[PDB]
Amino acid sequence: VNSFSGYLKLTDNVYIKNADIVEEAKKVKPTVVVNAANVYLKHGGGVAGALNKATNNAMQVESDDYIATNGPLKVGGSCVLSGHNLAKHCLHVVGPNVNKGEDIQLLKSAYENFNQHEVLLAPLLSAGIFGADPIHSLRVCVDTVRTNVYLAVFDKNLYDKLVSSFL
Repeated sequence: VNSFSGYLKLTDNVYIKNADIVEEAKKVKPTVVVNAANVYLKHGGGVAGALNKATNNAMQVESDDYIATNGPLKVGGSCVLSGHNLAKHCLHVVGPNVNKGEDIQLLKSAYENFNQHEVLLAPLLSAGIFGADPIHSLRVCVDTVRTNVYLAVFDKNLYDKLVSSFL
């Protein structure tokens, strides 16, 4: 049993809800929240900008020190950092950004990072300002992630479309 409430069950392991991932993290304090990161961990906008704002910029401070030490992530890669006031840990995952011309096949590699964590609160990778089709992102998620993933979809319209169209 876990703390996640109000989710629709899509599969054995994948759950979805219309929710603001920031407000959901603040309520649940999950072990892992996933950030929709870029390779530079520059948390300017989208999910990353919202998560970072909710930490009062402490996520960005920690991320800048990580990059200074380790250099940029790979597209499809991840790192584990603090979850600050939102979660125990934040898994920063880099999905391909279609608005930069990155290979959408890298979306499966991105979701494979989730399999290193038994339970996660996450957004749909490469959705929103990363430019991918969220219906495709949900299909890759279901077909790739084997651990228990609770997906937060900010937009009610999109949430209803993802559910209605789910095979």
